[PDB]
Amino acid sequence: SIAIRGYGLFAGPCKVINAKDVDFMYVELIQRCKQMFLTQTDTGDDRVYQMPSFLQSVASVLLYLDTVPEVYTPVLEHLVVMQIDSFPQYSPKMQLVCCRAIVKVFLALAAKGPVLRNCISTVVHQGLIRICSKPVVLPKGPESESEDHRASGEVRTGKWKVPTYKDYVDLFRHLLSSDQMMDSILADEAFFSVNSSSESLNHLLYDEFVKSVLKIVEKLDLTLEIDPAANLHPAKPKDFSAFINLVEFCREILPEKQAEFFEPWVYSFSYELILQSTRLPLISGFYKLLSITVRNAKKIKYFEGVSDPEKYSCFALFVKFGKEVAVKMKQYKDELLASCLTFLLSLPHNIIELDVRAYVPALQMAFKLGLSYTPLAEVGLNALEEWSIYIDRHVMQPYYKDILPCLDGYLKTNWEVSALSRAAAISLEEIRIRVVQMLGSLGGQINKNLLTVTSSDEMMKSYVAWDREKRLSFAVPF
Amino acid sequence: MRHRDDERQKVCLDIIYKMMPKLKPVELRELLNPVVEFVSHPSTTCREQMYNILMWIHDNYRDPESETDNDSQEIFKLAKDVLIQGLIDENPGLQLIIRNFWSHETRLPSNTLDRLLALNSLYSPKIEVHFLSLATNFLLEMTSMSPDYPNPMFEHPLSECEFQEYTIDSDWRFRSTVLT
Amino acid sequence: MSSFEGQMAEYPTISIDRFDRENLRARAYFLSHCHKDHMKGLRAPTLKRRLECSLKVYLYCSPVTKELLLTSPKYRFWKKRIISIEIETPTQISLVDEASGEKEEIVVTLLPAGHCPGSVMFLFQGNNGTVLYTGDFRLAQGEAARMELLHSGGRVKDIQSVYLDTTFCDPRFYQIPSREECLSGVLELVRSWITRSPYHVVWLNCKAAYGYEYLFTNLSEELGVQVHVNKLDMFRNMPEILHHLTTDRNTQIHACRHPKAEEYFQWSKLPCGITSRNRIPLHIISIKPSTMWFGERSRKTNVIVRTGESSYRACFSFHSSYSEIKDFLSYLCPVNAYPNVIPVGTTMDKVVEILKPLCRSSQSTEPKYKPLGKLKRARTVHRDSEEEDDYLFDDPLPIPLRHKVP
Amino acid sequence: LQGEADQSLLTFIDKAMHGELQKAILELHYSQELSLLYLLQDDVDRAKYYIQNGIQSFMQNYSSIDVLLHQSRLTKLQSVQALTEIQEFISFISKQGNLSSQVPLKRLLNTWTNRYPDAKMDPMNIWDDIITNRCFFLSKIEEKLTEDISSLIRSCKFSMKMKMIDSARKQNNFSLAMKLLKELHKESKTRDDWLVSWVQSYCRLSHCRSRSQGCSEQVLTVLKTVSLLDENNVSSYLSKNIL
Amino acid sequence: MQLIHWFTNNKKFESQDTVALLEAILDGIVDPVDSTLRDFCGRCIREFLKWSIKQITPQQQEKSPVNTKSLFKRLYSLALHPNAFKRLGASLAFNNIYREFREEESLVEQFVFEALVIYMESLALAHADEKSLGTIQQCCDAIDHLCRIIEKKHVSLNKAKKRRLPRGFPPSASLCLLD
Ligand SMILES: [Mg+2]
Ligand SMILES: [Mg+2]
Ligand SMILES: [Zn+2]
Repeated sequence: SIAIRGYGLFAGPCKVINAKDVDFMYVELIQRCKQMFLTQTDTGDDRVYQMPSFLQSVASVLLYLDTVPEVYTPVLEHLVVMQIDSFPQYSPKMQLVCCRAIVKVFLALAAKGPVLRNCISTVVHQGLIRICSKPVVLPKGPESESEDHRASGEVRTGKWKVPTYKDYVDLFRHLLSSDQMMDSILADEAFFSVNSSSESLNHLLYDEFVKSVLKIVEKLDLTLEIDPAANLHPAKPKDFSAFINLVEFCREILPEKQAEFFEPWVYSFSYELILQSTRLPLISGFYKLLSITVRNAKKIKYFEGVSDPEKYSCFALFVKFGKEVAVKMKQYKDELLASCLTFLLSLPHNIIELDVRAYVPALQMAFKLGLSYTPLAEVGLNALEEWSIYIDRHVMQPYYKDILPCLDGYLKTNWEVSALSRAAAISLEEIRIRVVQMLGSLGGQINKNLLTVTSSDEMMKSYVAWDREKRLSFAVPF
Repeated sequence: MRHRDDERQKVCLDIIYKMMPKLKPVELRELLNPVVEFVSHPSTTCREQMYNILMWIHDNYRDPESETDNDSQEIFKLAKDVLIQGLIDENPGLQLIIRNFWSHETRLPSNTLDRLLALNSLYSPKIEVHFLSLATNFLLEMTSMSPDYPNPMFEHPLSECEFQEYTIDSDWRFRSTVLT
Repeated sequence: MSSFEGQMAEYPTISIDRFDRENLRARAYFLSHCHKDHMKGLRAPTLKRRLECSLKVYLYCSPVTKELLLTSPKYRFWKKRIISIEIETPTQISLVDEASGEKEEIVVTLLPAGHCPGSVMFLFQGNNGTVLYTGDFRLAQGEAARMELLHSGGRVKDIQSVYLDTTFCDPRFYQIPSREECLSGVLELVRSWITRSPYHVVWLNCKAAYGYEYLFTNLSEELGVQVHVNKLDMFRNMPEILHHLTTDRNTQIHACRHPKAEEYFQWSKLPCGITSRNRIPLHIISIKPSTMWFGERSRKTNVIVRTGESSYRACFSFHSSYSEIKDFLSYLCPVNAYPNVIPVGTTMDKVVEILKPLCRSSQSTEPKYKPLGKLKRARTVHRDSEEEDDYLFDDPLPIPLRHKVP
Repeated sequence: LQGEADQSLLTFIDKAMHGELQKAILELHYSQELSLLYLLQDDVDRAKYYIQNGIQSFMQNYSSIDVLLHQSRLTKLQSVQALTEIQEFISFISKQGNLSSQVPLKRLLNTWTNRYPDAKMDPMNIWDDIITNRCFFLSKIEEKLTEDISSLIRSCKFSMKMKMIDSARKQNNFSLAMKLLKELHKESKTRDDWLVSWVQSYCRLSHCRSRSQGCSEQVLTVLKTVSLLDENNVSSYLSKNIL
Repeated sequence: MQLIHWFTNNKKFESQDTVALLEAILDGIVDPVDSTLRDFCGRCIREFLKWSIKQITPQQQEKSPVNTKSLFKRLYSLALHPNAFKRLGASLAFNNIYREFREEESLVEQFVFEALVIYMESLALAHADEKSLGTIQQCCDAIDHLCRIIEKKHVSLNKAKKRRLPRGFPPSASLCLLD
């Protein structure tokens, strides 16, 4: 690093740069990095803690020479991929150093030409593939890395647990928000301020992440092979795991930067997801991704004032897809039905205003399942609040008598003055508090539908006697 | 005794139980005032000694009219109250010991109606959540001492019975048709 | 290290593992074990001058601690002032004042710590409740429920305060392997190394003076070779340890120490001046049992790691890990708990907020009723001027009259 | 809450809350009243604590009422709007960004003027509670700030008062309607559109009242309306507003 | 199992207890959610038919198939229902009872053509369903079972006897395989 910085500071103003030695030092650094990190697959206790310096030096060298040897482009892309893979093995400050190194390499690659700008696309794609290849996060800890199943000769100190997708979310957030880091990079070396300073690196990386997600989605094989919903097995379980990890990573990454750059990707992403979902109606990750997309679209007011033609095409697409999902979801189960209800209740109010009768049973099922599954109750409460706030009152009026009675089950689960006078995932409590606040926010003309005569007639059925005469006479023998 | 120590409080209760048959009513009362504080003690071995002390007090202070000095009365009342509270003890063995103490013929009659009358005296505003269960158990435990108790409830098995055919299309048939 | 000020909050008249500044006025001294971080001020000139001017102040410790302490020539002035106490034997200590004839009795109980030769705990019982001082202890999970003297009739005793060892009280040292696993690994490695030629030797870079005698004794029993140490006269009254050590340098296993032993090993030379026997060079490998190095790993590691062609590291800790500390403190369930030492990475506040959820502080209370008096408006600013037409509206309702006086 | 000054209730609550028995029943059945009293004393934290306690108490009570007791469940449910509005005002007055501009105040006033009780199924006690609480909240809001915000608050109070009078007329509460109209007669003549609305409400009340009376009394009770209807001073306003 | 054994020895067409038990089992077999209860109710219908045949003499069963008629009429009512789960339950019941139904000559001669027509109509109604439900597969299995039953006993089905007239057939005094 000292030699590279000195060579820069000297040959910069002196104008003595000669490609016959810059390429020499470039090949030297690349071969050393390959023999140190790539081929040397052993106990590299210190190599990972010094790889960012190697990457920074390689970027500083690569920005100088103009004729980059094409044979050393793979070694580089795979090197950056493996450096991204080693991100969870860093301290909170070493993680920032790694992010700075990655941003520096990207800036050095986004200034030569398209033949090296494609390297950014392929390295982002391979890094996302590597991240999705990680094991799936189970609800509770795996039996291997459990509380008291430490195998003989196992030392659980430091970062002993296997990394998951949740460890690269900070790396990707730093990559998608690298603006002050770019300022620190450019202001360090004199040549960085001379070449093209791409301030739109965040938008570039966001577009590359979106297109890599699309490419991974259209590449997987989510086919199920062998009462009928029990003997169904995935053809390639690793593809299923990678798809789950990709859905979770998208949930974590996509709403970044207030979904500013997601606006042009709305229609294409939505169409691709809807196609993959209508070709595979038994996969819940597609519904999760569609829910994320619809929430990101609502965050940027994509469907506001629809009733460019692309916005209207997406609106008309979602209008039909919601009806299709509502019709076909009448035979799903816990995970699939939960994802379908989440998607149907994530839709904007503009689509719901067209036909509330088609989406009322979805909200009813969500409220009924929310007694055991809290997230469904939360989604239902959010959907009901949105509908009561934005949809016209005259349209929602005849549906409260069918929606609100479903909320009575949350309120049905000591002392009073007449006794003390003689004496002289969120919790379900939060759900009850939100239901009370929901009933209070709705006026007295609406919340009265929580107690309908039909609900009382239906609930009085559990209080009638089975038989109107006593049959089982048992004489207790004394 | 107030100090929290299982072995220390246990040997203190042992000393009290051994010195009790030679104590005066006022002394026994002022010494039992802190003894009844072991009803809410975590140790299942100190509560046993406390219940032994209380059962001795109950059995040796039965006289409500004779030996009336306004001290034996309060001692008997407190002992009876804590023995009644002992019917909901957390330990199943100690609770069984207490309920066998109460279920004796000397303290609860053997007649069904007499025991039903006497169960109202075993009530206290402390044991209200479990009073009905205790009363039902005390009433149903008298069924074991009955000749019909070990006999079968029905004479003939289904292998030699007649399948009753409700052929009469009476007013029941109209309701059965309306139902389904 | 020992961040303890050698002075309990309940019994300030006794100082433990610290005799530096305010402990010169104490009435009794206690010594957990014979580590240097727990012996500050024990050789001070002021303490030397105080000992020769008093007769009722003594130093209580384990018999093994007394043997290890009196061996050193610098601490031989304590020979007539040290009173050794057997473990698991409740004894009564008299805290008699020197100046005034005042006196105070306290009951102390020594409990084994499993750390180093002579390491014990201190369980005090007096007027201010029961306190426990576990100075540099080591307990596996599920062993706190096996201490007889910490139980009173099958249940844990009422402990007021616990001055526990928090050396590895941080999520970095989650589950340190038991010392038996490290022992087996080191035994296998040393066997596979020295079984080749009589010229293959194994160094044991042991930083602490005491605490690694377990490894030495078990390696000697499983290999028949005797470990080499600098001094062994300290174990002259301990036959089970003395017959496993040797001062001769003609042995394979070595555990000698030297301030510049690293460069010596780099030059293929043990800390002892010998580098080769019979002019045949020696092949040396270094095994350094430590724990702080393993607490900085970033991936899955093993008990026996190889950091070089002739270098190894072993996970051998004489301190309880984070999970073991949590289990111990949750089983004791004391009112208070004070950390004796703060980890290098962690700070005081984080250790305190880790230990606090384990203490017996399950007592909450509603906030005090804040009264509301002298309302913030004196005059009725919302009063009307009472001008009406009185004909568009019906007659006013007459004021009711109630003559009932109960 | 209506603006009077009497240390009777405050001293009573102070004396009662300092007792193990009285405090335990005051925090159980009158927690909303305690929250309102703390809001009167400019104590937002205690007020929020007591309104949360009141929400919990309502939940505990409603969860214990039998399902078949429909009227009791409805009576218990008729207070959720008041409780939630109190909690909403507590949350609104806590933040500082609402006192700078008037956009959040206008939003709150628009949410209040679109959230009314049922005009024919909610009794007049619920209406009285909600309207009094809203007026007290608007008074407390105006007390902190000092078309300005004061005129907006006055217009909102007048509109809510008129809506309550309409609801009282629709429920045959003619005496309460007259009592509420007499209190608004003075301030309705200050502006121009308020006078017309007040006269029209009074005429509607006199028309609704003149149905269960004799023919000799109907003429008497409706003769008071023609002089207000064919008045000539508001003819200028009537000639510019066709409604 | 013992309750099913005891409540299948009635003598009248619609016994209240037998009808109640059969309705409980048939409502458990059409449960859209639970599959274990559905399989257990299939086993229960199997035992029901078995002990309805086992507890009657062959000369009496030819005269009046009391429980078989009720079971088959309820299966026909469930097979023509617009709900897919009821048709699936009827198909599962037949796939569970086909091995016990074919061991009685008179039961076959009386019910085979009616069951075949009913399940053909059920397979036709199952056209608008999805392949993930399983109505098509179970209905095809039932139709194949009926086809094998017809093939094995085609010598007796070629005669013009008085059988149960299937759905959508003109009134006649006989029913053959040519029809
Ligand atoms: Mg130490
Ligand atoms: Mg130590
Ligand atoms: Zn040596």
